[PDB]
Amino acid sequence: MFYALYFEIHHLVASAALGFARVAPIFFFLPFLNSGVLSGAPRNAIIILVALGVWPHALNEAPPFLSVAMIPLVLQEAAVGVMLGCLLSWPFWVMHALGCIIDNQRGATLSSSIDPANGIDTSEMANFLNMFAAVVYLQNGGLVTMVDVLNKSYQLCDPMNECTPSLPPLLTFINQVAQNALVLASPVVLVLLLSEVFLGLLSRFAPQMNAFAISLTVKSGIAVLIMLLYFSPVLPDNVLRLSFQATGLSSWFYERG
Amino acid sequence: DDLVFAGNKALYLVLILSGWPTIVATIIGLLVGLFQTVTQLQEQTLPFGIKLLGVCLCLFLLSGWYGEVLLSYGRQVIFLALA
Amino acid sequence: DIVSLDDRLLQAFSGSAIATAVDKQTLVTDPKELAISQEMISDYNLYVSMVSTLTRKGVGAVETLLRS
Amino acid sequence: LDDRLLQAFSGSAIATAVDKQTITNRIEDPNLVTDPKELAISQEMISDYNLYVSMVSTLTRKGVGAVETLLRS
Amino acid sequence: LDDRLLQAFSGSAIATAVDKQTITNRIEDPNLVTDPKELAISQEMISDYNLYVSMVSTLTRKGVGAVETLLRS
Amino acid sequence: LDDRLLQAFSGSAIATAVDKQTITNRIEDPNLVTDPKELAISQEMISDYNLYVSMVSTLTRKGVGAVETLLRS
Amino acid sequence: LDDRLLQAFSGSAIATAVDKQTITNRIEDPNLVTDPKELAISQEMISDYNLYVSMVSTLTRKGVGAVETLLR
Amino acid sequence: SLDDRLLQAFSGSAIATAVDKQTITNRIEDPNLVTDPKELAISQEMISDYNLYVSMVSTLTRKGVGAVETLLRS
Amino acid sequence: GNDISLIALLAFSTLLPFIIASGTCFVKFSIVFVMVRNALGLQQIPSNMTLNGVALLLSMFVMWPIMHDAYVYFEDEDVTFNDISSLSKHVDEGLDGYRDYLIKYSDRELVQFFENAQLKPSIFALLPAYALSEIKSAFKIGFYLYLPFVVVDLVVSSVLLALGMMMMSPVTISTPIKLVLFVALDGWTLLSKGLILQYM
Amino acid sequence: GNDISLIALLAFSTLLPFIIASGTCFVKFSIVFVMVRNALGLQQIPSNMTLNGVALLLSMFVMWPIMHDAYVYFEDDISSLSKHVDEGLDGYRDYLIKYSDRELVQFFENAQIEKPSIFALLPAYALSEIKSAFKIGFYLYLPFVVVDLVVSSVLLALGMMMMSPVTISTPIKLVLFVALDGWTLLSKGLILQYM
Amino acid sequence: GNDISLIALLAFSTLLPFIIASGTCFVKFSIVFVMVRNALGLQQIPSNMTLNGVALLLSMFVMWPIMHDAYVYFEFNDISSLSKHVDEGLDGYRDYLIKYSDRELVQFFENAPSIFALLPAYALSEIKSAFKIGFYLYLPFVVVDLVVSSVLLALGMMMMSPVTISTPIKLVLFVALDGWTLLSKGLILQYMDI
Amino acid sequence: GNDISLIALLAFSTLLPFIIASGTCFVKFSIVFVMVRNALGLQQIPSNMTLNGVALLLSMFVMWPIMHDAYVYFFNDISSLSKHVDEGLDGYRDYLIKYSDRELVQFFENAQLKRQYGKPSIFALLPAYALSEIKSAFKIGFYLYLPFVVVDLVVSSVLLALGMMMMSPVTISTPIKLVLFVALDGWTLLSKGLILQYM
Amino acid sequence: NDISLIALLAFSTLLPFIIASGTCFVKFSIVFVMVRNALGLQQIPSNMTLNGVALLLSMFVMWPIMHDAYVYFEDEISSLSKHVDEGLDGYRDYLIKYSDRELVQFEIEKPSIFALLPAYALSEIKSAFKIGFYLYLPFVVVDLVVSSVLLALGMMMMSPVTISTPIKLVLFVALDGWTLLSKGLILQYM
Repeated sequence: MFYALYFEIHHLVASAALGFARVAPIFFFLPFLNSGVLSGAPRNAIIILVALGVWPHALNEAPPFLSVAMIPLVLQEAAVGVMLGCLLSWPFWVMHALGCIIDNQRGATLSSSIDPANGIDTSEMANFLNMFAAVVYLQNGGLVTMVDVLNKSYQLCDPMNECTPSLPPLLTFINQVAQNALVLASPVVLVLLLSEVFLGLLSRFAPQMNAFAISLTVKSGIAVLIMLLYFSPVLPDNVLRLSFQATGLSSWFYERG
Repeated sequence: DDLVFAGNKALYLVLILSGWPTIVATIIGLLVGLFQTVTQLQEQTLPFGIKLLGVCLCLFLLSGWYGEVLLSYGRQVIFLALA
Repeated sequence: DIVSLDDRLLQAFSGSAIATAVDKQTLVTDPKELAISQEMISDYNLYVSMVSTLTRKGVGAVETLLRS
Repeated sequence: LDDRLLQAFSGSAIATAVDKQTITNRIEDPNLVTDPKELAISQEMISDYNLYVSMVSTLTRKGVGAVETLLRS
Repeated sequence: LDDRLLQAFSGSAIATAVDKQTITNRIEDPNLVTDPKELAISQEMISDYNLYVSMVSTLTRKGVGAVETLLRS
Repeated sequence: LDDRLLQAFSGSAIATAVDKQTITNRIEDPNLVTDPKELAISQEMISDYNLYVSMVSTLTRKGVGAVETLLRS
Repeated sequence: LDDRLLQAFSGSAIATAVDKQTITNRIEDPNLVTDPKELAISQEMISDYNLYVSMVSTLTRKGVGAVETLLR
Repeated sequence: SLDDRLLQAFSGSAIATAVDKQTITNRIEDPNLVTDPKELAISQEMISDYNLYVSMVSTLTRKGVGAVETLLRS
Repeated sequence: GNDISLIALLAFSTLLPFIIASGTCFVKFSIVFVMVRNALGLQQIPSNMTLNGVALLLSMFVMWPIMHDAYVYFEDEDVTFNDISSLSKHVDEGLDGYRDYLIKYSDRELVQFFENAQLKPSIFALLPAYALSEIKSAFKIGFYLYLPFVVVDLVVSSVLLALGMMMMSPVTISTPIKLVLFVALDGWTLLSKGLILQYM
Repeated sequence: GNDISLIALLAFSTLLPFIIASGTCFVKFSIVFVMVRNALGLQQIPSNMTLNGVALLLSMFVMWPIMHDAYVYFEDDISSLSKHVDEGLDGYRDYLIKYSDRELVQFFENAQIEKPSIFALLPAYALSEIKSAFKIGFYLYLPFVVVDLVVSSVLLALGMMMMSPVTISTPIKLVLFVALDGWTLLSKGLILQYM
Repeated sequence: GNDISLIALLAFSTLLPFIIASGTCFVKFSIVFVMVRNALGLQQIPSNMTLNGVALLLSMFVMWPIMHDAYVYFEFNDISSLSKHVDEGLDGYRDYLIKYSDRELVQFFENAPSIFALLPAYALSEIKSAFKIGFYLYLPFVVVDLVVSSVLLALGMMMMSPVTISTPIKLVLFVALDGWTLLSKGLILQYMDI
Repeated sequence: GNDISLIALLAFSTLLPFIIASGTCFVKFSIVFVMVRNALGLQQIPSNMTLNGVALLLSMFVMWPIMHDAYVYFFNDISSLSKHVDEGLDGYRDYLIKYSDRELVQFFENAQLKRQYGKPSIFALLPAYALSEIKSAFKIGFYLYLPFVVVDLVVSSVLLALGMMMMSPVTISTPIKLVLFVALDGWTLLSKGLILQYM
Repeated sequence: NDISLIALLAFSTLLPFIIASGTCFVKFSIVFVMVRNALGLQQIPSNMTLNGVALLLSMFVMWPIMHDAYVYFEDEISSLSKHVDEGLDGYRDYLIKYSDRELVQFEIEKPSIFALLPAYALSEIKSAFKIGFYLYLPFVVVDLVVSSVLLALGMMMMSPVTISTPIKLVLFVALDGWTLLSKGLILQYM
């Protein structure tokens, strides 16, 4: 069969297409893969190398979706990629928002947010802690886990079984991210309120002593001293507690939806 | 490891360099507040005028040392990244 | 009537037919079968060329709605 | 496995070289050039070499042209 | 508007279906393939079909082109 | 690097210039133009030159094309 | 100016249509397509038409592209 | 200098090409030149050399403006 | 296949991000979230990428069944046509799947006015007649969620004046209380359920 | 068709997004919606894709009668063609004259009964529509500036001089505008100017 | 018609959008309109699609007389005569650049008049003038921002931000002056010499 | 050489620039320079046409020994030819394996065996390399960012000391970043350090 | 010569990337953008203008090198190599004036051009940041002065950029920064 090899190349590029639909939404969400870091001639090749690595079937034979209407199929795959994108970023999104709380409680967000920004345009603590949490996750070899959930997703779920997110857990997602960040930051907020109350009552005893500025000068020290004392114990949370794992695919997703 | 160590020092340096200017700014604030309660005057430009001199002055005297701290840390981290 | 106008007016590629062709495959045969191969050679080169684009459009449309 | 490309290419290359030389040797014999029977058999031999090499050339040009526009963006 | 756009789509979707078939039936029927007058006329129909579809493609791309820069700015 | 490239360039430039002239001189000598024995070589010499320059100007374009594609975009 | 644009366009369109027709009439007349000297005149007319319309298309489109560029 | 190199190059080359085709047209309109191998042999050389000259100058001018688009549009 | 049936595929996927921005419920969900964030004081918490993400996913549940139904309708091979007008009406019969959804939420008096201005129902009148109602519905639904946070600010500010503690700034104190009160009560779940239930 | 007729049609269909952004009412429609958002003080809601989406639709209802009436005319010596072409624009030229400032037209006509010229009308129209949008926006701010000052009087009457009001007037600004059915009034009214 | 004359005619049509960006007054008009937007404190409206459009149309009136004088002219058979003939055409434009550029810059560029020396000297001359106009446009509004702030401190409103109420005042003032009618006129009068 | 050697050489030259982008150090160098630009905040300048310029030049010194060794390197049976050609590529496999993280190669090998049945080849070896250089490139980016964070947080704190809560630090901290970079050896430190990892 | 023609065509095609690194255009294009940023302008002037003017100036200083190579017979075995290299000298002599020996290694000497190009590029970029740093100082003081005056008046919630922008413009057109910068840069090479 002379033409046989000619067709076995077109089946690769057609399967390779549907990999891009689910992996590219992931490369957008992670802080080390987004176009701000990786762009240009490598971006479009590297993504396609990953798509072919995790693909679950024999790569030389005909693609099973050939008979299905593409547009309803494409818009389904992109949502599954966007869903996984949120789950993998969770450890970073927690550490980032943790920063934004500290910058407000310490320093400034403009009282009326007419500017609206204050601090740096992504206030510098929330950009610093975001970067820091990412570098440690790679060093623990987490990168191998990110690729692992992709291959499994293709085995528990595949496009011709119309995989679909579970609605019941998706409705709770936003509280989990908020709750995780709120608890971790708590040790640094409470002392700030207590210190403002300490000065507040003093302006009963020395009334024209200015309440505001003497607290505003001070807070930017108390926030840093107390963070340094807890900088070490924050690392263990990123590695084990918040990292997503392939075991979760059993409950977040269900097929034939 | 070489990451948590390098990360700790970044927060440590902030407290060190900004410490003296924030401290001196704090003390000067309280003094004007105490002097006001001693009398019936009430003015808000007074604390700013007194603090402005102190904040600029301490930085000026310290400017020579800041470069020593930063130029050593910059070389230290570059070696870890490429060693 | 001029021609049998029917639902064949409402699709771009006849995927059910093309699938029928690619199961026919497990030297040349000339010129009769060499002519028929011209269809199956081209129809598959064009189908792939569309699929490569609809995904780029569809991903990019998701990214447009998230940027804002 | 994509190492199949090495097997297909290696087989075709050798098979081609043999036919190029055979056509040449069929012209160096004093009677493979001068007997109608042996001339007519060289015409069937020389047609096929032309069509085969051109088919591979044009099919491979398309196949690469598919991978080009997949990756480029 | 829409009731007018539906009319434009359907009118063209049918004219191309009929025109494309007319070319095919002129090329399989022998008395129409081998006569210079009928060859001369088929040369016209082929080119006119090619131009018509090329023009619709261009003008449609421009329609969904002007919408891009105005909406997305 | 570069000094090694200058050598590869210089060699090819001269080797071509000698071949161009070597062919021309076979058309002026009357014992070569009018003898089939000497003509049969000229047809090969004139063919081998064509293929060499045609190949060298194709690959070197594709090399250049691979630099633009990394840098331009 | 719009007053001049209508003039520049109008002259262009009419002058071109007249030329297209002239060639067609030279092909149907049997005394011309059969005469070698009349063919030589026709060959020039065919070429001249091609090069004129091509120049208008190019220069017009580069004039539009200069406007597009400055607005984005 | 630099401002005048374009006038010298443009003007100097225009006169050299204009006269060359003119000396070709009239070479194909002389009973002695169109019907003699010694005259046809030279005309085969002449007509090709003109063809290459315009092709090179045209190409390089386009690359000149192409670099100016590249460095300015990007 | 049919070339004009091909051009429509490429045009549609080029317009898709602008259609979702008006002719889809994505408009209402995303808006309500940004206003609730805005009222909580802290800004970019959750990050914008959270909000526009969930709103995009939750909306697909409502629209994706409609899209799927539109294509499956055209796939029936048993239909036949005999005239240009017969085709136009057959195509229109497909869009009724989507039209019926827009007709539910769009207000009658807007559509009727545009259907008259259109001269000298139609979807081009139902797109702008729908977009304006989904916007408006969000400013109502949100206004009721500002009431409790206003109460919290007034209470603490009054408490501060009972302690006789002048020119403290009543924002450091109240910002964290709003989050704890809202986050400890899983507000984001109750909010998300209340949205889907209107359309599901 | 005709060879030189294609070139004219293709160039025009390229420049559509600029002509609509400068010479058509889309200029007026697009601004007014953004001023309403800022009068309320909203930063991101609704998205620019939403508002620009509407201005581009409402404008089509107004302009379509012009393009349809124009197409039928073109479907239906040098001196004859130019005069024939101009009558097709008269349907459009009239529209610009109705709104464009009467004196600017003369001022630009002198820089280039006389029937006005489109090249004089375009800049006179663009600048005249902008002014009308800024004018409308001004009226839309006054009802909220009263709200903002009134709230401050309450906080000061309770002495809460560092209870910055903006949290309290933001929801009032919304109740007022939806109780005014603003989005409906603006959409009905803004179109009636062109009927 | 000649091939080399045509090549030079095609190439100039490639470089048009650059010469009009540096060598023509379009730079003053584009800058001035964006500064107006910034003075009002508006951030997306009107679009750069509109401002870059209107500024382009107005600038067309000023340049058209210069291009037509080259249009009505051929823009003869010897290098010296051909140079003089071609050079004499550009001279209609040389008289423009030299009227709006500073002698001291050209002189420095003449030593590394020539056209290449005139182009960069002209660009810097138009740009600095634009900032000289913009400065004057801020003065009538900045006084408004200070006046609003000044009165609120009399009321004791320590921290009612101004912008919620000062922004409309800026609009009425600009509209009451008919600003666009004054600016668009004065800009052309600098060049049309009417 | 044969007729089929042209199309194999020609076909390779068509796909050449995609390999250089995905299986060569040029991917590492590209990210490092963009990471610096972000730390300074100068996302307009320098142009990518500049940074991508220096990066391809430096990569030349590293890869050249592998290409020269190959063309100088370049039969009775298919087994003789096929196994001879493969022996040429082995000169390149050694490079990828030396720089790819061991854990990833082992993962992509496993993933390939499961589909087929239920030393690494180029197909499975190539993606492991790209991910590995990116990971390491991101680590380098961090240490270069780390010294400038101090300047931002310190300048921001000092402004609040005076109560200038309305001032925007970026306008002030930008020159401080440049001063530090100029006082260090800057790009000369990185370019040397990067090459020494492969030389 | 045919092979000499390929080396001429491939040169013209790679020409725009060389200017982007191996020529002084690199230094000139950055400095002007930093000026705009220091003034606080973000939309105007468009990059189309600055990248235009910056390129013109960079040719005046480069023209003497092009002409010498053009009038020299650069090209149409060992004698041929020495003939070509003797032409490239006109550019090697230029780069070595700016490339630092400590990096070119990665006074009579003959270093390869492939080593000077990357060494040269980084050297000009480092020099660009130096000029940018200095130009920020005269305006940064302006922003701080206005802020301090407002706080004397207690207007702690007015954003000073509403009023600092015109002052920055006035001071720049008082020095004619464009003349000093464009004048001085030429003198650094001539």
